[PDB]
Amino acid sequence: SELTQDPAVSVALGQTVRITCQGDSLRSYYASWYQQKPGQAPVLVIYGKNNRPSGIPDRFSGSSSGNTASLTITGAQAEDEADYYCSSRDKSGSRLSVFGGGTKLTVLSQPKAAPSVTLFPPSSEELQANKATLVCLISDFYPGAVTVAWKADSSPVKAGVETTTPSKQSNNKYAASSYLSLTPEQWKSHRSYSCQVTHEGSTVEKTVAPTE
Amino acid sequence: EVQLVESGGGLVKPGGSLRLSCAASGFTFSNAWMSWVRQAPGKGLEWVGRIKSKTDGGTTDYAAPVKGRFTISRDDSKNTLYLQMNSLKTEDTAVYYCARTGKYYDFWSGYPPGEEYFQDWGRGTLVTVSSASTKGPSVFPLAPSSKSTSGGTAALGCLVKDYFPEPVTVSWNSGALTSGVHTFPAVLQSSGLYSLSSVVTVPSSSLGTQTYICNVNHKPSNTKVDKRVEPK
Amino acid sequence: MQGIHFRRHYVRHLPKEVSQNDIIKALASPLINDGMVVSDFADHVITREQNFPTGLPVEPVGVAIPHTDGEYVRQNAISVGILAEPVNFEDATGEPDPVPVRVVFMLALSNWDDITNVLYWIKAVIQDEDFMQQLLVMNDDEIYQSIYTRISELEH
Repeated sequence: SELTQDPAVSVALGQTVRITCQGDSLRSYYASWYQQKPGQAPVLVIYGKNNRPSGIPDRFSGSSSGNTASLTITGAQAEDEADYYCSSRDKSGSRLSVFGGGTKLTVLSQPKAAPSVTLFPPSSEELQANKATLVCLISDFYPGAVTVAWKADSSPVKAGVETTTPSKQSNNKYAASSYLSLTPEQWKSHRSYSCQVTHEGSTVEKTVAPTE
Repeated sequence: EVQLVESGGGLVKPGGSLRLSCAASGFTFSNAWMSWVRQAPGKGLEWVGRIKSKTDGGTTDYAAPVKGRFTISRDDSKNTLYLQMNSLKTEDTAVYYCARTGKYYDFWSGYPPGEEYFQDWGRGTLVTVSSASTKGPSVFPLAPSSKSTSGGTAALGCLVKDYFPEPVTVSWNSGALTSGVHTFPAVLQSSGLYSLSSVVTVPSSSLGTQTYICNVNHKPSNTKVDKRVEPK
Repeated sequence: MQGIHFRRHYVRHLPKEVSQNDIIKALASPLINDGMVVSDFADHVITREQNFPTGLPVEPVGVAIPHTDGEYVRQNAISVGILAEPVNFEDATGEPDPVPVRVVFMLALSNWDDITNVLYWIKAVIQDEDFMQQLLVMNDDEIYQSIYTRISELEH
């Protein structure tokens, strides 16, 4: 679209971070900023010429330069970790509005943790319904930059694999899940299946077998 | 104090019509501007349209992909906003939000007609445009065993498989079990249906005594499933 | 864009004993007489001047653009006033230093698109430096002439 943002930016807890929005119409109009937490509706943060609604911390502040707009958080807190969108006119002279691509702010807020991995073989009830699904649960890790791999015996598989992006749990750590869809014949014809999780150079592999 | 409630979202076949409503409370709805913004699942915000107050002429504006098809009309008499969607396409599948629009113009550095910001946002209503038909979920157990355990704590859950459309709400023991419960986001399988998981962390000692039931709710199909999860 | 109505008695010179409230009274008064604005229009103009000052530190003489929301305006209108002595208006951009003002442009616009356009054109007229010098000598009958000519061009 007209307004372009950085897809993802990470900052250390208690330090300053700048999110930038670039567009041609920004040379004529200001841009507002919206913060969206997971599973929540967006909320306004900065609008106009550094105007801030009531109830918004004073560490939030907006600026502008040429065809770019900026949102600056001075001393980032854990509560500021969310998605940020800029909004402004599409072109000069218009009465339409346009949002930016969005920016995922990652506030490295608490210490690193190795992921706990649990692999669920297909239930007997599911196999009796002519279906087979491996459910791999990854929980209690920080930061949330993992890669999931599956193995039929010792050979990898990516088809039939889908993995949810890591989300925060109640204890403010991260959790994710990955699924492998198989046929009941595929499940019975291999020695074992494995779920490999890689987190910061450290790999954890859980393995299930049909004869177990 | 300011509240905006959206309603009317559901599954619509491609080419069909759907009307959304927005109840406004906590301000002077007759003077405030009103906008519709949508967000496809896993995507960013996209501005749909905006209607002005009767003071400012009551003009309406629409984004390019919805102009002519979508129509915004307000009703100051009952403090309600409407979004009439016609000729719905797959691309219109999104959570639709209702937002109160503010006005701004800097005298020294502003260009008419100024800038429009969105102060208050409703919670959003989900609209799904798909030729695929509704389907209730299948709930399979994710039982723990003497290998799936992690010392004193054990992980058990349920696999809510093959349902359409979103969403599915999951509870445990009729809401009495919320400590250690985590419900993962849905995933889109090869059939085009949705699947998610709900796991609860549980002490391994109470795996032969206490019973565990996951409660699945899928309102778009009017289905509720209570699945018992036993070990082994 | 429904026309900016202008009359002769919408321009007057103010005495030397005027403060910020005295000005807003005298300038609004012809607008409420002709049904342009609500009865308590001076109240809503004074309220917005407390929250959003309109003092403009323009050269050589500062100016003020007192206005309010377009919700309290029936018909578009303008009222002008010239002051015998500089009267303090607070800066519009936020500097704590006030602004001496001798020319005041009360703007009474009815919808948002007209506020943005007229306010943008106002920024150009206050930069007409050779006009900001002759505004303080022209009397109430002639100030009409020059200032009304620039209203008849706005319909473009």
